[PDB]
Amino acid sequence: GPHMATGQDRVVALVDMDCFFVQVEQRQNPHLRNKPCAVVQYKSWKGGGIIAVSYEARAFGVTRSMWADDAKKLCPDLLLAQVRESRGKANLTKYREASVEVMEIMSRFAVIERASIDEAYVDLTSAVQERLQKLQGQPISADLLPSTYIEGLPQGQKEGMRKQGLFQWLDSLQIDNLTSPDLQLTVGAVIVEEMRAAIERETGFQCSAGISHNKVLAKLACGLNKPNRQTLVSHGSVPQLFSQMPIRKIRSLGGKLGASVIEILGIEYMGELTQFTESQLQSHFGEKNGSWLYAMCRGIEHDPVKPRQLPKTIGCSKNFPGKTALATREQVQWWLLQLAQELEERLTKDRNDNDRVATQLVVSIRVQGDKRLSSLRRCCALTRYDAHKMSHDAFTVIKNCNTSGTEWSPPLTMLFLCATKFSAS
DNA sequence: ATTCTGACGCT
Ligand SMILES: Nc1nc2c(ncn2[C@H]2C[C@H](O)[C@@H](COP(=O)(O)NP(=O)(O)OP(=O)(O)O)O2)c(=O)[nH]1
Ligand SMILES: [Mg+2]
Ligand SMILES: [Mg+2]
Repeated sequence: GPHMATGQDRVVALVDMDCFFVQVEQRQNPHLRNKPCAVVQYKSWKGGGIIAVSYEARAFGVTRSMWADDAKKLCPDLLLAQVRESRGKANLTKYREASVEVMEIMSRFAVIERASIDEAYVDLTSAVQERLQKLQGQPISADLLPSTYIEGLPQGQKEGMRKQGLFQWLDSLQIDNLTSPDLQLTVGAVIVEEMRAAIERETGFQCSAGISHNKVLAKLACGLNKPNRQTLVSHGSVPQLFSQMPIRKIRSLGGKLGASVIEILGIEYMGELTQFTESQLQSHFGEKNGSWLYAMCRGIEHDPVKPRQLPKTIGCSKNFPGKTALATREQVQWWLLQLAQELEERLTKDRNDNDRVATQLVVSIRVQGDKRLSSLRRCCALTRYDAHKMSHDAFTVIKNCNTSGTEWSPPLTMLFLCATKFSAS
């Protein structure tokens, strides 16, 4: 009753760019705009692996993790843009720099947690208060929410339903109560519209947004109405929302843990978790997960918006599947050098931009036939931004995996250098 | 033979 907290204290938004790499390519090459198009890596093996698909191409069934040669079978007019290759590997620089454009705009409005290359979380709690005070009891007009969906509304053409649902919501709002959580989400949603307009005016990129009370619901909400739309998931929309929402759709339940929840408990949808006591959930899934499941299926999550705009690591990786696996000493050195040279270029730029230095170098490898994704992971000290030292140090730290009696055995199916443990500079 | 990352938990 009066003492059960409900997790309505914060306003949090999740903003995610629509088909991000495709839009980066469509801004640069106007011929790709408004066409079925995808972004690939490499081109020789089945036309390249697709990692970004425009919404026009998706109408034909083109998805991520698909080979371009297969996508062409579904979509014969599909236009492909290729990630830049450097030193024999894919080079994601253009998208990381495009991401920085976006993150810097978002950060003018509020503190953001960079959650991926194309998405950040936003804590709007303070911005909403400041804004609620400025409005001075003034009602909120649908004109301020031109692209907002209210989840679960209307109740009782797509743009027609959106406006109906928005009118119903706005009509019910108690505008004189500066502490009502629904009012705060609505105001949060006004700011997100502003944030999304500034991103498009200043980058040309379009995006979607989720507006709710915590990071997990904002993320879920963000996908309900992509593309170029934002969605407000209110505390009261949760029971209906979760009653048919598959467990796997919730961030962090998409894998094994969500599968064990499904299998142990004999359930399918998020809302079914509410029938289990916290202790029961803790008993099956641990004290942390259990507490987090007991609260999450009621729409409650306390994970904070971390004030972190920059990555914590900087990493370079290349897979070597199949017969291309590295089998010689010279080969493993040349690719450590290729990896280290990109890492160095990235690091020197990070130091100059962000006033910091990485202090630890992590080397990860895979050998052929090793079931695991990493056959080994070892760290050494990262004392100089010198590619030749880093690659040499990576070799020193993995050379005892070779079993050869100049040859390399087992052949390596993955090299991976990561710079970590940043310190101010 | 999607590949290339990046966060964060567990022990
Ligand atoms: N190298 C690599 N890049 C990837 C991979 N997956 C995605 N990317 C790249 C390409 C993606 O643009 C971006 C991740 O953004 P998302 O939210 O996952 N997808 P998007 O923005 O395309 O579509 P929408 O958000 O509208 O659903 O990173 C991958 O496995 N590998
Ligand atoms: Mg995206
Ligand atoms: Mg994303």
